[PDB]
Amino acid sequence: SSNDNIELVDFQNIMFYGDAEVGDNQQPFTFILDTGSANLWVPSVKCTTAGCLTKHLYDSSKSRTYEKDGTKVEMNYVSGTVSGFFSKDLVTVGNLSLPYKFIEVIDTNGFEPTYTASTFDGILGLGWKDLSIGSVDPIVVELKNQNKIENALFTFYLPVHDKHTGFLTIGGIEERFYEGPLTYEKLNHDLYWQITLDAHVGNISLEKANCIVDSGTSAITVPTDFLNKMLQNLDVIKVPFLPFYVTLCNNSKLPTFEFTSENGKYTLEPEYYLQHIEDVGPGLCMLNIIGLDFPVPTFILGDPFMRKYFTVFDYDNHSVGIALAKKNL
Ligand SMILES: CCCN(CCC)C(=O)c1cc(C(=O)N[C@@H](Cc2ccccc2)[C@@H](O)CNC(C)(C)c2ccccn2)cc(N2C=CC=CC2)c1
Repeated sequence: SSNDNIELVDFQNIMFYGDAEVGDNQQPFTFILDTGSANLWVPSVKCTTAGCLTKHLYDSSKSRTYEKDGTKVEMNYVSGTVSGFFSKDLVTVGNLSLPYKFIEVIDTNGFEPTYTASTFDGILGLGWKDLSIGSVDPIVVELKNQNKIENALFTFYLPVHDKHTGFLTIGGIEERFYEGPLTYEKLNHDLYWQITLDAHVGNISLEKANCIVDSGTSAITVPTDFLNKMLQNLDVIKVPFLPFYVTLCNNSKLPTFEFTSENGKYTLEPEYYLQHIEDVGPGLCMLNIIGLDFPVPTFILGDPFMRKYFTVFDYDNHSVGIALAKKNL
């Protein structure tokens, strides 16, 4: 009970959400807790789109601590786009709270149909300041600045479907979340939570690769040439003209990711990047791996990675701690 804990609810083993409150009356909202962006936004009661009809809305008039901003802002994600205006109000996360600058959202049409199809209301950013729109100091950083917490760090312990729940911890590291050694890796930039690791998949090896730890992505992305090289010759089959590959679950040819550094070694087994589809045959599965090319060769470590590894995000020390997550409690 020493640190701040936000319980994470698993969504069908593919996603996970975390709740937080806005306004001095604690208006509840379901958030995607995202280490891949650095902005917080909620749908407003002034929302004019159909999606907002199925979500929890933010009423500025009901909040004594609401401060009008009104600055128009248009958030562009990879998945879609939401638009609205800036507003300042009391943001409550767990047992902590602070006056914060967020985005009241009026238009969610650019975020459809993903928005309506999903159960979350908004997105909460957990990245660095330079990643944020409107130059907003990260919420944990500001929490340390206001001496609400001792250390400006937050840890992710992801849930497992029909097993145990998850936790986002602010203020410190809890021993119960991991077993084995906790190995830190320095950030190569104060932007994303990105670290440098050597990637190894069977014969394929890409050294000094840029790895981004992204909780807002439910897949592992890899350079396209890397993926192409690593898929042959596994008995995997490509969905017709869809960018997804499928195979039998008992496929022994399936390799293991090995991200190695001078500090530590982290691996990802087939059981972590395989999703289950049809129960026909002996288990049909989909590879949760996406080919993605950036100017700098980049691996994106999404939900699959973090579901294996308890992760620590340290603003003060500018680094990412990785430990094997404790199997049960
Ligand atoms: C509708 C969500 C889809 N979904 C679940 C499917 C049911 C995902 O797992 C998912 C979420 C996102 C996403 O927008 N992530 C952003 C945050 C976010 C999350 C959900 C919805 C909307 C926004 C950002 O945090 C992305 N993070 C960065 C910027 C690092 C990024 C950039 C490019 C590609 C992947 N990730 C991106 C992806 N992609 C994966 C491979 C190639 C392109 C995009 C997948």
